[PDB]
Amino acid sequence: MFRKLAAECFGTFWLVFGGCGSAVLAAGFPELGIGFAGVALAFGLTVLTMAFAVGHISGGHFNPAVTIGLWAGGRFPAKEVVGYVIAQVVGGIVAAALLYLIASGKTGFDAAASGFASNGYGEHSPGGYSMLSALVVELVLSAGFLLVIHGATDKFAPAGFAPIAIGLALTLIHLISIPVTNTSVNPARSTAVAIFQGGWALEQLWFFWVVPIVGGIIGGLIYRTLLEKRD
Repeated sequence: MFRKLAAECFGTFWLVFGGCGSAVLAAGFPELGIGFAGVALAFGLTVLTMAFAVGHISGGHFNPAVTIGLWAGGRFPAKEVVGYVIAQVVGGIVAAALLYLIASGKTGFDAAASGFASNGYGEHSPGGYSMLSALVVELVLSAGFLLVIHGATDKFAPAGFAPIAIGLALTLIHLISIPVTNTSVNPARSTAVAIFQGGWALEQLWFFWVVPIVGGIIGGLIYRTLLEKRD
């Protein structure tokens, strides 16, 4: 209840701080760009640690798409919905504020000002990350979270395996998804960037973001319907 809500909120702040810091840091990577590899290694470890730690501390799904899936299944906790909305809104501004602080002349200038969209190569990454490729990847990322959570929510969470399984896969996905398109990490981070970088011209991308979350809902929706069918 209150404890669970507080645990998720606390974890969100920590996750956002680490995500924003790593994101802004990557944007202003050192001239040598050597520290880039060191940061990536630390990020992966942190993600895994947070998943296991944040999991036992909250064990929350921590995802807007997941919350929606439950709603369709006839489950929509008021605390979860309220926390999700607040977390996203607050998390978005909080991340933007932190990023701006660094951009205040310190390495990690805003992508919009640099016109890097994020890090130079994004949804336009010729590495085969075009719209078609991005569409499949976006669905996989959203579906992956729902798939793991959906399953981990069925006597599939022995104790740490659930968070660890996703954590390990999450790091691997980010490791490749990063150099490919420099994917952020979650909707919260994306929202903060969209708030500022999501300029009308760039706002159009908002639709591209909707698909990812929507795609995940469709996958979870089918799973919920099937389960309800068996009853």
